[PDB]
Amino acid sequence: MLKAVILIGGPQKGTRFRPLSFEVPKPLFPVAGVPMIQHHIEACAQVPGMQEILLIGFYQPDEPLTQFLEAAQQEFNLPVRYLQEFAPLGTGGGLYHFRDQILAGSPEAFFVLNADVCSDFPLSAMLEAHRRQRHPFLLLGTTANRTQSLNYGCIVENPQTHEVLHYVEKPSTFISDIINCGIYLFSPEALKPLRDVFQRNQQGTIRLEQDVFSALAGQGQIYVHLTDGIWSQIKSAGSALYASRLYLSRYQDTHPERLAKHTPGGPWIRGNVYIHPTAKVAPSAVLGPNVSIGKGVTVGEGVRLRESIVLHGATLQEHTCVLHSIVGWGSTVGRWARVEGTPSDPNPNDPRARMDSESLFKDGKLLPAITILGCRVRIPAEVLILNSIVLPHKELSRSFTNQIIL
Amino acid sequence: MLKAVILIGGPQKGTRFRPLSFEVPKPLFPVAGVPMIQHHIEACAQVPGMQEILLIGFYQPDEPLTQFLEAAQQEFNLPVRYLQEFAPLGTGGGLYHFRDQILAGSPEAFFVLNADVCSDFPLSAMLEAHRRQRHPFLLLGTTANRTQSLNYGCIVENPQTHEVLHYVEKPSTFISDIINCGIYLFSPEALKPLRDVFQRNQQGTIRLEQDVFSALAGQGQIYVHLTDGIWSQIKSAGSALYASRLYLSRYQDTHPERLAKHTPGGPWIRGNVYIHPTAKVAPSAVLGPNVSIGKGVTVGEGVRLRESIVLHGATLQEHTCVLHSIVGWGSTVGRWARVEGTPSDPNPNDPRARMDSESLFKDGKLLPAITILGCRVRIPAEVLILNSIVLPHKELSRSFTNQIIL
Amino acid sequence: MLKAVILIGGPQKGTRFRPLSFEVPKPLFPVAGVPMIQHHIEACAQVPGMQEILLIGFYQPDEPLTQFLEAAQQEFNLPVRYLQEFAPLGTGGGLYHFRDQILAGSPEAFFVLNADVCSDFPLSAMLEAHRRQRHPFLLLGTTANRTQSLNYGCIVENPQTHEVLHYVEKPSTFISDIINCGIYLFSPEALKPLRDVFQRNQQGTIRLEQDVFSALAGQGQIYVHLTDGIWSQIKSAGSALYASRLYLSRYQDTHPERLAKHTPGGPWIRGNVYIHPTAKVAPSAVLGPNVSIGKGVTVGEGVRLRESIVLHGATLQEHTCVLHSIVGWGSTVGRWARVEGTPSDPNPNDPRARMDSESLFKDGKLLPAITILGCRVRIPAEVLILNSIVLPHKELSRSFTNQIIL
Amino acid sequence: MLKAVILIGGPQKGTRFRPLSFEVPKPLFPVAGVPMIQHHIEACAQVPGMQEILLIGFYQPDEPLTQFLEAAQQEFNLPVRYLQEFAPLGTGGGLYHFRDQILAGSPEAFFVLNADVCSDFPLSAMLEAHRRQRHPFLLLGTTANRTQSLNYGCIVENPQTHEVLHYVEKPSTFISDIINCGIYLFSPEALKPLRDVFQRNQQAGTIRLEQDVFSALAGQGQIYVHLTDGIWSQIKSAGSALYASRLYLSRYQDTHPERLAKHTPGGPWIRGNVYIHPTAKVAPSAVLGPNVSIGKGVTVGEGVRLRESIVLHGATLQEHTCVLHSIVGWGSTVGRWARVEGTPSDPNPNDPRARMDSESLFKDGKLLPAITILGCRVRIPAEVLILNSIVLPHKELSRSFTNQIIL
Ligand SMILES: Nc1nc2c(ncn2[C@@H]2O[C@H](COP(=O)(O)OP(=O)(O)O[C@H]3O[C@H](CO)[C@@H](O)[C@H](O)[C@@H]3O)[C@@H](O)[C@H]2O)c(=O)[nH]1
Ligand SMILES: Nc1nc2c(ncn2[C@@H]2O[C@H](COP(=O)(O)OP(=O)(O)O[C@H]3O[C@H](CO)[C@@H](O)[C@H](O)[C@@H]3O)[C@@H](O)[C@H]2O)c(=O)[nH]1
Ligand SMILES: Nc1nc2c(ncn2[C@@H]2O[C@H](COP(=O)(O)OP(=O)(O)O[C@H]3O[C@H](CO)[C@@H](O)[C@H](O)[C@@H]3O)[C@@H](O)[C@H]2O)c(=O)[nH]1
Ligand SMILES: Nc1nc2c(ncn2[C@@H]2O[C@H](COP(=O)(O)OP(=O)(O)O[C@H]3O[C@H](CO)[C@@H](O)[C@H](O)[C@@H]3O)[C@@H](O)[C@H]2O)c(=O)[nH]1
Repeated sequence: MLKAVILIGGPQKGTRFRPLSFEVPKPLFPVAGVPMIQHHIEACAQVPGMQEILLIGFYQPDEPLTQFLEAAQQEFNLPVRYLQEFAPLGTGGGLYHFRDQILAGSPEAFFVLNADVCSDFPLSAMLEAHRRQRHPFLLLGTTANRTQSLNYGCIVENPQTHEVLHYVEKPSTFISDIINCGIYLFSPEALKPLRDVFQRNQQGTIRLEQDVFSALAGQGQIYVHLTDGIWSQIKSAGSALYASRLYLSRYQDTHPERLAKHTPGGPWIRGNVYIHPTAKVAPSAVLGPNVSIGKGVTVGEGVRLRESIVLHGATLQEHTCVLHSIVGWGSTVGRWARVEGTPSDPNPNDPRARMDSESLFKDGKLLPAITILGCRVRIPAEVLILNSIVLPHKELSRSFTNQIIL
Repeated sequence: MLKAVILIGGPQKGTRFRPLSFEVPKPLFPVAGVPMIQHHIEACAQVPGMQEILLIGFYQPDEPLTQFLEAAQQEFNLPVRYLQEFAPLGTGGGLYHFRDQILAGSPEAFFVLNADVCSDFPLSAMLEAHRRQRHPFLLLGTTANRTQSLNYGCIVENPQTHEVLHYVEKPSTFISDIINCGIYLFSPEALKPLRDVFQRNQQGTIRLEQDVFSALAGQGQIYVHLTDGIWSQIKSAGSALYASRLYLSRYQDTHPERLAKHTPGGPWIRGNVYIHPTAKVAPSAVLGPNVSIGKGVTVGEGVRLRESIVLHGATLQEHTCVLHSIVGWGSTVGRWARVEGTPSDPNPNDPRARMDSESLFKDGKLLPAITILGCRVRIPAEVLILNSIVLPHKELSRSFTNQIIL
Repeated sequence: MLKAVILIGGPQKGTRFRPLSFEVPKPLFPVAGVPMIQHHIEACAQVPGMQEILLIGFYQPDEPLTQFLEAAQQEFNLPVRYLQEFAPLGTGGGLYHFRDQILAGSPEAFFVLNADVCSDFPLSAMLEAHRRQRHPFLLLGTTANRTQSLNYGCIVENPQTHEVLHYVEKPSTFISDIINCGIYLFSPEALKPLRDVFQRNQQGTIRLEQDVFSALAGQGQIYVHLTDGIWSQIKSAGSALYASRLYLSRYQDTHPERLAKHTPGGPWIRGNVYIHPTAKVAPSAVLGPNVSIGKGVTVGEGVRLRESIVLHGATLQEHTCVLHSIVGWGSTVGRWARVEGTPSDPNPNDPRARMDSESLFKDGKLLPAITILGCRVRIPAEVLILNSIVLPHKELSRSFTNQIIL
Repeated sequence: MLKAVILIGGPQKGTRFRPLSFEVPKPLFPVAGVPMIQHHIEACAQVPGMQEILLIGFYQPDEPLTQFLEAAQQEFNLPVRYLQEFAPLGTGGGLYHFRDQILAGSPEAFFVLNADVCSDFPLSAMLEAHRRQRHPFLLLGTTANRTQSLNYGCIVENPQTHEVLHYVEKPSTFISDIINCGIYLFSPEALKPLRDVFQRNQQAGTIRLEQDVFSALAGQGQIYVHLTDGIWSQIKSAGSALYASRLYLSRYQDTHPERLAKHTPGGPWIRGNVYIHPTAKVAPSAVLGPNVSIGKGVTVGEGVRLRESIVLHGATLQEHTCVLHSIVGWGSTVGRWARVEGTPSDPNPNDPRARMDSESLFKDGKLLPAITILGCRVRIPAEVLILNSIVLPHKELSRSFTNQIIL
């Protein structure tokens, strides 16, 4: 018997992902058609013997969250429950504070998953290593580029014994090539170190990486497990496009019916394209690679979309070109209007990619990134939105280039 | 009998050059301690025979606005009402649509005041000139620079009879130096030409400057009353701060009990400083020139505040320096933290410089201006915020420079 | 060219519709599957030459209302605008205040409807009756029971010239059999008497029935039109069920595809039943007469529904019996539960029908009426709810009988 | 060092026997001028060595609750924290789930309080009688009527050793003459039996305190009683809220003699015990009867009679109104010559120990006459009578209603 704990953030952790997030929490953002935590829930429900799934966060319950829970319970034939912390307790304080709800039923091991990561989720292979070793902490890790590894948690391991010799969290200088994926496997004895940290804080927030993983490393408690599958973290609004591309390329092996076929009677389609069944697409339109269409989306007659997410309720009139952009809920694009962005993804393996910054401006000028359109944005006809971020419920009158429209 | 009509805007029409407040309406933004239209309401209540005050604008009636109306009605002992347009009808369209509510009671004349101007309001002088000549339109006029005049509406007049011979609205070329100040006096005959404009629109929305003033100019219907006192327009954040400086310097002649005295036992005050009675300022704090403190603000030990505006409920901890910045309500600044902005101001060599306002991006580069902190923004300890706009409900963790922090 | 003005109420008028008015506004409550003003809009759009439909009411434009406007414009190919009053101006004060928007384009005539009536809407026949006489006010009137006529406004008419000699609004004692149907037809200078009332109020709210109709009665200005078609008014929660019965019986003449077919595969159907296409009904279920089913409704095995409205999102489990009840949005009825009401139709021809007081209690006992279940009300298994009103977001544990659950 | 735990409820678990507060949460409803739990917090401030106050309950945190928390924190010089359960965990499950936050700082004993009781709060006397024997559970208990004790939880006590031998929760038959107050004193080891109950459930983690812990440990030397004679009623419905406001206003003359309004011949006429907020503007022709509370910003007109009422903040009574036995919600307006009346059931006058029972809305399928509730922003027109009636919020009336619930 195993269960899974998905750490979703609160409303403050979603402020980095703020322009898109006003309408819905960051874990309920539709990445490649389905919500972000739904990939985690589905990959946990595909594991044999999963009894329950608990979501630990400090979001207040509203209709999006509980509607998602009521949908996912009947979809995956599993109880999906939401435990709410009273305060922001850190990454590990929420795991320790709900220890009775986690250990209820006495599970043999429980997974712990960050909500922001888009990954392969090879939970079965981690389970087959964990049944071989039966050790308190198992960490999914992956190799990253030497300049990109400084932003993630670095793990120095011994290659023969698969054990964390050392752990440094977001180091200033180079430590190791392997990074922490943010997916862990916990034994039931793994709540015994966390408890000690709680006692040390009184003589009630526990950060899992900086307190548990750093001190426990090298003493035989923490073991690594390396995957070579796809991994990325969704920390910003423009990283959701790259994670959606990763999921749409992953979709061939898992869900071949989700990607749209070419359909020579219907709209021309190149690359991997997800189209929702409710979405009305004109047959004159062509959809380039890595494109997701939401439910109830009307796409006009002659429209080009490439590397773009069109959220649900949005409306694209005819003759428009949308490259590298996220069109929010109910947003309207007038005819002959181009909405462009420049490609930029975390891409830890790659050296060219600009690494994580909360800044967004280099020296008083906006960095080239993914164009975001918030909720209910009315773009007029024959107008260009290039490299630009538009706040919700804003109608534009002329063409904006490289600006944030407040 | 006279009433006065204040043209408060709508939410879309504000389109702030720097957003002084993301969550409160622009006409309720506290300039020099009291809300922006409370200056208009008070200067209108000083005029003899003022029966009523109307506010025309298409804001939806949120409880802050109605609560302000509750306060102002019993403060000035005048009925203050809010008439909401059904749609954005333009500057003069809302006057014509609500002609039955303004004309009821048969006023002798009625004022029309823009909500965004910060002025002397010499309404009695305009009333004396209007009682002398009884002409239908009276316009306040001010003298401006040759470069700065292209932003306002220029007025060419006959200098002897003080009648407008030509009017032009934001011209591309230089026309005249006198600018319209957004303060007018309307005789009851003056709703008759507006009606004429409405019929030409059928062959809804009437722009008062472009359709009434710029068409009837020279035909003996529009007269300009020149004036001398302080005038600025509250378009952006920096112009709001400069208007607050103008009102704090004006307070010496009218409300000497509003400015904080020197008070050697309490906190140090240089220059003109408004401190609310409910705000508790530590006696080691020193508040520089042109500083407004709101209700419930707890300015800590050792704080320096220069050229700032602190909204209600913000807390500043020990040893913090706040220069040229607007602090949103409920915001927390940690100890040794510095919030700085750049005062664009007005030229010191120009004879009549009117302090222009620029919309956030010079030529595709973000320009340095007043630092805006949103509502409930937590600035952490020992950190620097420089030339930044911080969106609400965001807790920072590192120093930011020349950035819009989403 | 004709126009049509529908006086939807405000939030003050929907209070007599409280259980169902907490979630949606009153004019958007679905009567016989479609919203209450959709019947008005479709019967006005079937009239040839109709240009525009205006809705006058002091509701705030919430996203349900604006979403209905956007949907109705593209459904009926007719522009539907919503003109919002600044204050509650009565039945005719809003018609006078928006006179320029109503008379825009010089329409030949414009209908005036009340949003709460449920009727045949024979606007074509009223137009043909209008075009011969060409009089300012054309009133629709029907025959009613002498007991029931004291609740509606009464019209004493001349049989020879079809003219209102006498009008009494809500009479104490009996005056005439004919009652006002709440549908009017207005000629262009019929707004000229209305203006006179405004001037008489200056020594501006205009009640249309008491100030205009009762004053102009007998002066040759008001004319009657007599109808035999179906008519009811929806003033209360239980009146919407009777109006749904009348509209489902009217559907056979106009929209025979909306009624559900008997269906060998489908649930046994007697009488008039509307089922939405998205709704899912088990084959063992049986839906009796006058039953409307909303979208997304899951009806379990062996359910019996008779004279009930099941709004959208509601789930009824197995073997449940529901009679004379209104099931709220997302309200859940557990298995074997019986939700029963007693029929209290308004029915102005019927002599023993109730007076439609808003009292709901006779002498401390709740009168038998329709069983309203609020929005998101969960009913447990094997629990009877008889003649009750359940407020929204409630969860019950035991059987209630003749009670308001607060 | 002590701390105190106040078990405020949640929205659903109340099931208010008369729906007094349609949008203000039940702990924050003002009883005798200040909020209902503030009387707890004030009393918990007077105990020496009191560190913290924890409010455990499953209301979502929003503006009225957190505004009250900030105001009470800066007023009483105490840290007041709100701990929120994820689900309704019941009376003892709240104390078990948040046990790390309760035991932090190692308190020597902690008080547990029901939030709906209006009481004397004799916390220091309980503390002395606890320190003499040092036992895990100490229960405040009072004497009650023989037929009225079936609503409360009854306690069978040994008179010599002051120990419970049998606790029954809301019994049908008669059990004992002593009832549980809802004020408890817990040892640090008092969380040790609670854990046992949690383990017994594993062979939503919800522990009812009174039915599991107290009815299991009874007669084993764990639970002891403390008998008091001071004032006690439980604020379950609206009528008991008026009676609790009366008890607190009569008790105010010892603790807070400055809160009751004086007779003040220059100001309004006052008989009985009246609380008047400083912001409230009352004309001098108004005469305010006994047991009347006035919230902040209330403008009471000329000639207004107010008897046995509670007027929440921002209400407006125009001239010549008469308001008896009713609760006027916040922001609501009553026009001139309008009479708003109710009927107070009270306690039996003959019975020697009679407490107010909070009857439900319906006696026998019919509405029983009780206190008149006006919701918030209710506009009562001029010259109209509301009698024994409940008006839902944001309603405008035009005629006189009697014995009705107006939706
Ligand atoms: N319950 C709870 N959950 C939280 C909290 N704070 C964050 N979470 C969730 O915890 C996960 C990570 O939290 P972060 O603090 O934002 O860490 P990070 O900057 O994203 O980096 C972590 O994950 C990376 C991979 O995504 C790792 O590479 C890195 O080492 C570290 O583990 C996210 O799902 C976040 O929503 C909290 O206070 N309480
Ligand atoms: N009711 C209503 N009011 C409006 C609307 N649009 C603007 N207002 C209000 O009308 C005032 C001026 O509107 P603008 O159209 O933005 O004028 P401007 O660019 O600011 O310049 C005007 O004022 C200057 C001084 O402030 C003048 O110098 C200039 O001539 C012009 O009149 C502002 O307070 C604005 O809030 C509207 O559609 N409806
Ligand atoms: N815009 C606006 N609409 C209003 C207002 N007040 C009422 N309405 C709308 O006006 C219509 C009737 O208003 P009532 O005042 O409640 O009249 P009534 O009790 O329904 O009786 C009227 O209608 C009956 C049939 O519906 C008639 O039988 C009767 O004669 C009378 O005309 C309803 O659609 C209501 O929503 C208002 O202040 N503003
Ligand atoms: N944290 C939390 N608190 C709760 C919960 N449910 C109720 N409370 C609070 O616990 C207190 C009592 O809970 P009840 O279950 O309603 O008990 P009761 O019917 O009022 O009777 C109790 O109190 C009486 C006197 O107040 C006692 O006579 C009786 O013995 C019993 O203890 C009230 O403050 C209630 O708000 C809950 O699920 N979680």
